Amino acid sequence: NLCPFGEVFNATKFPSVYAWERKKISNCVADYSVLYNSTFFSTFKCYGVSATKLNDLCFSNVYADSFVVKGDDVRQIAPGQTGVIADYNYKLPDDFMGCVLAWNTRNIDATSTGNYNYKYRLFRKSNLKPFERDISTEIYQAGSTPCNGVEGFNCYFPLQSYGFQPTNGVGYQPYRVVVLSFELLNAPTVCGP
Amino acid sequence: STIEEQAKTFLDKFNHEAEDLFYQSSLASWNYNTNITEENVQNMNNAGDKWSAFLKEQSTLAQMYPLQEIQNLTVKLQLQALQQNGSSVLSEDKSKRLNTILNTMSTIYSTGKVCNPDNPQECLLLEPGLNEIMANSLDYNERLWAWESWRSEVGKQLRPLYEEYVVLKNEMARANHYEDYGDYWRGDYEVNGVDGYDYSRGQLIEDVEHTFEEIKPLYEHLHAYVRAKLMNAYPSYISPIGCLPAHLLGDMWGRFWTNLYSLTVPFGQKPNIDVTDAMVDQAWDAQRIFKEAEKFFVSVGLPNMTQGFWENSMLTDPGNVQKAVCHPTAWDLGKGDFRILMCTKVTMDDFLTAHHEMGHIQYDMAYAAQPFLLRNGANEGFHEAVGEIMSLSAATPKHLKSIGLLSPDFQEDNETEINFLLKQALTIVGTLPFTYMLEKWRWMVFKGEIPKDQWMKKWWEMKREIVGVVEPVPHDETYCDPASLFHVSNDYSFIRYYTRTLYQFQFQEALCQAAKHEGPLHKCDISNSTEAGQKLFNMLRLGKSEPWTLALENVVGAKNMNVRPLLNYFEPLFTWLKDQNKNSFVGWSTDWSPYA
Ligand SMILES: *[C@@H]1O[C@H](CO)[C@@H](O[C@@H]2O[C@H](CO)[C@@H](O[C@@H]3O[C@H](CO)[C@@H](O)[C@H](O)[C@@H]3O)[C@H](O)[C@H]2NC(C)=O)[C@H](O)[C@H]1NC(C)=O
Ligand SMILES: *[C@@H]1O[C@H](CO)[C@@H](O[C@@H]2O[C@H](CO)[C@@H](O[C@@H]3O[C@H](CO)[C@@H](O)[C@H](O)[C@@H]3O)[C@H](O)[C@H]2NC(C)=O)[C@H](O)[C@H]1NC(C)=O
Ligand SMILES: *[C@@H]1O[C@H](CO)[C@@H](O[C@@H]2O[C@H](CO)[C@@H](O[C@@H]3O[C@H](CO)[C@@H](O)[C@H](O)[C@@H]3O)[C@H](O)[C@H]2NC(C)=O)[C@H](O)[C@H]1NC(C)=O
Ligand SMILES: *[C@@H]1O[C@H](CO)[C@@H](O[C@@H]2O[C@H](CO)[C@@H](O)[C@H](O)[C@H]2NC(C)=O)[C@H](O)[C@H]1NC(C)=O
Ligand SMILES: *[C@@H]1O[C@H](CO)[C@@H](O[C@@H]2O[C@H](CO)[C@@H](O)[C@H](O)[C@H]2NC(C)=O)[C@H](O)[C@H]1NC(C)=O
Ligand SMILES: *[C@@H]1O[C@H](CO)[C@@H](O)[C@H](O)[C@H]1NC(C)=O
Ligand SMILES: [Cl-]
Ligand SMILES: [Zn+2]
Repeated sequence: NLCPFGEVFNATKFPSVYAWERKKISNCVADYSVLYNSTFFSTFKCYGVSATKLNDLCFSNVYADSFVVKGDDVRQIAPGQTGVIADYNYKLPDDFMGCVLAWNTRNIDATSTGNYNYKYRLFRKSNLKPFERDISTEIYQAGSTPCNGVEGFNCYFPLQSYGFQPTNGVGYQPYRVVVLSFELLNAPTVCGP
Repeated sequence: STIEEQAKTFLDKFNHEAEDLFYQSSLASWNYNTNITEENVQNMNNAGDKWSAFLKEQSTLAQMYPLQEIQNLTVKLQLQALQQNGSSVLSEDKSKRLNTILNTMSTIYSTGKVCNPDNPQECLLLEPGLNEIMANSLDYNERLWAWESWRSEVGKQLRPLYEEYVVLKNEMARANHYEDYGDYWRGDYEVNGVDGYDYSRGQLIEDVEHTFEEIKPLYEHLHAYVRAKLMNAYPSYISPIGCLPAHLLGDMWGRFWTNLYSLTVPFGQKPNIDVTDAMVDQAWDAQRIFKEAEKFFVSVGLPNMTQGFWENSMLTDPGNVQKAVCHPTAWDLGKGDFRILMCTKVTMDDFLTAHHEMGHIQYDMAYAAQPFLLRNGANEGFHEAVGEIMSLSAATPKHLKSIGLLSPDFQEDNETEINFLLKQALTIVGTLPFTYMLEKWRWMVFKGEIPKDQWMKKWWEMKREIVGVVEPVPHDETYCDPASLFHVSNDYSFIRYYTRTLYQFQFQEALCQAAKHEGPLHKCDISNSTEAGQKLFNMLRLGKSEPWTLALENVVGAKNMNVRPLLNYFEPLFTWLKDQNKNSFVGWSTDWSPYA
């Protein structure tokens, strides 16, 4: 009973970073060669453990987070970054043990008219704790005047959409991102020869 | 929350909202400029109006943050840039009328035709007919006809429009807390807040005049030499002590004396370094030209052009089915989109201008990480200065030989050097009195120092006295000869060319010292110099975040513009002219005219 990593990787629709989606992976064999014998990915960076010697390791379970970010913001999907994405959308712990993978998806996530579905959070009081997730669409109050749900002066809608078009530079083109985290308990499940 | 923090969050929201709107406007205007149709012009105007409405909304919004309470210089700069009321301080009818007269002047300039009296079926507009005449004709009467027809036709139409233009622009500038429109234009160079790097709007006038004084002798000697050489070309038409007739200078105005080289070449016995025939015989195309420019820029430590650039740029004339605008332009659309629009021909001039425009593009790529309102040159001269140092390095015979377009056995005499320097001077130093005099006249008109009933009187007095150029026929106040130039009739400042000309030689000296160059500066090719590349990138990446004085100091070591780089570049030609003019008059009387 093999783990369907294809369900999150070859998925048709990907979520916005502000609403990044987490999929749990419990007891199953997990072939990682299906990932590492491939030049499809643009980054493919691992932390806390060898990137290829994962096959002979067993984990209690594996979490697959997925989202889509602008090319220049992929740099922020790493422990200890401090950009807008890292601070308000998806933060990784300093003791993160996993791998971030990203691949350019201009052909499918950019249209000539402009794809404004993928969004990100621009304003928030306090940063996110590691692996936290915020879907609130409440009007961000900047000044001292209360906003009362209406957008206006010093009252900004907290979400902003990426404008993905095929003529955008590589830094502004959409990349799909999967973060594979590995959990460790004193419990038994995910080996995968 | 603090006022500074509120302004910071407002600026974050503005940058992220404005990137997309500016990108849409750029896409629409690009679709127009590469494919002139009615659908495209309407889409361009729609996107531009959307962008302007967003900008005015953001201006009225940013005016609600009290500038005085900001302690952060960068956010202060961005806030001021957004708070500029601009044209909005005009009433509705006056703003409509101002836009109307601007478009009307642009239209009559770009569309005016003059017809031959001898053959009334032949009529020419400025480009390409009248310019072809002013560039290649050796006939005094034909050149005089072209010059006078252009002025008495388009400038006479432009005169009243330009008077109304002056009064409306002065209303705007005064309402925006400026002295006049000239003060507004000089505001581009202002730095206010940084101790040791400040710069007022009158300091520009002081510096420009102080440096033109030092430029005066070299220009005087070049003028004397060209005057004698033209006397050989138009016998009995030119006094050996008078100003040069305005219609014999090589183009419609005398802005560049480039087309006098055939009549002024020091050593016509030497072959000219025109590599056009070599390019044609090696089957070069625009692809190859821009690839070679890209290799040049990579050779100094700068990045390639983007695949988006190579996929989206238009580097050749699309033909008869698809008509486009062919003025060479370097487009920074935003969102990492960089393009070049150029109807490239296989010529040495287009090779050098491709280097220039790709230098523009490299500047834009280098300051892309800056916030939106800071993605711009340090001042109005920096982009052209960078492009020009690129083109100088590409124009050097060492580079031309290394690229293989010039024969390896081309002997560099002490006469080929004077030929090259004289041809360089006809363009670079020939244009400086022209630029300074035009902007001085414009400044004085905006300041209200030249009454309307002597606009042309003072214009030609200044022409004679400063530039050493005299009109071939007298002009009353019906004419508006300054507006017969594109920049004047299209509301573009002009001192940028003077300032960029000085900046470019400052930069050339600095980067060639970085490249450990040893010979005369004009023989310097900064190719293969990662040190010079790094020294230039350290300035390019700043954009408009730091003051232009600090940006200039970062590369050249000086807080202000300097003329000794230019004078040292032209020193050998200077001594050669001083020798060549030993038995010639240097200077000019302002009173002699080709008419009596
Ligand atoms: C998403 O779908 C693609 C294809 O639609 C999957 O890639 C495919 O992976 C298989 C197995 O990894 C490749 O088959 C062959 O496997 C044998 C095993 O011995 C190997 O020797 C061959 O060299 C080859 O790899 C198949 O070629 C490959 N296809 C493509 C187009 O890459 C991908 O695995 C799917 N994603 C996930 C997460 O499963
Ligand atoms: C005026 O306000 C601006 C804020 O817009 C200040 O610039 C900002 O300074 C912070 C902290 O120095 C920068 O954050 C840094 O981000 C990098 C990204 O890799 C990170 O590695 C650092 O650890 C740090 O977190 C921020 O980028 C920067 N913003 C810009 C646009 O440059 C500026 O310092 C203020 N001026 C004065 C004089 O204080
Ligand atoms: C400095 O930049 C110049 C500008 O391109 C470089 O010069 C040229 O480099 C190419 C390849 O590196 C040389 O091509 C070779 O030419 C020889 C001689 O004809 C030919 O037999 C070979 O088959 C090959 O095509 C070219 O000669 C050379 N030109 C000169 C004048 O040197 C140069 O490589 C750069 N120097 C650096 C980076 O150190
Ligand atoms: C030049 O512009 C036109 C429209 O201004 C582009 O589109 C053409 O016209 C309509 C517009 O939707 C289409 O139905 C046509 O099929 C388009 N082509 C032609 C030949 O008319 C046109 O594509 C643009 N040219 C290029 C090369 O992109
Ligand atoms: C700039 O682009 C060129 C090519 O466009 C790069 O040259 C590479 O050169 C060799 C063979 O010519 C190979 O490594 C590659 O095939 C070439 N690249 C490509 C994309 O084909 C050059 O390395 C690039 N330099 C920089 C700094 O980006
Ligand atoms: C801009 O114009 C408004 C009037 O509509 C005025 O109140 C405001 O002070 C002006 N801004 C500046 C900087 O003068
Ligand atoms: Cl004139
Ligand atoms: Zn230009």
